[PDB]
Amino acid sequence: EMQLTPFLILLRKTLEQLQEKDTGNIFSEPVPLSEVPDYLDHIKKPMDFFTMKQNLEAYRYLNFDDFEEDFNLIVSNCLKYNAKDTIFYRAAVRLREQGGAVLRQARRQAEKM
Ligand SMILES: c1ccc(-c2ccncc2)cc1
Repeated sequence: EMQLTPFLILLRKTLEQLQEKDTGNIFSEPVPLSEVPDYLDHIKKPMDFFTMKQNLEAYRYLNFDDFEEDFNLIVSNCLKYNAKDTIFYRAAVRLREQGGAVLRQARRQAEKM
């Protein structure tokens, strides 16, 4: 129960803050199946920040949970596909940690709306 426009502005800013935590930009775009042809064998719903931006603008995020669910998919897909001893797996752990703080603050701002 709030205005749509300020909420989407908040999600756009939050998405930007999450992208800033991904300093290697390993989650900015979909995982390239050209270089990872087996990626879809067990990853049933790939996700990335560019796709999240498309979903945001397509009005697919009308509450904080749905936005946060796709961010969590970025993290969980990466933990699932990659071995624990890789840079990619550790990057997903770090994103989960740093992104979670971004999300908790942004959700507190949405709840004031
Ligand atoms: C090249 C680029 C990205 C990746 C990748 C990134 C994150 N999760 C799985 C694969 C692998 C090879």
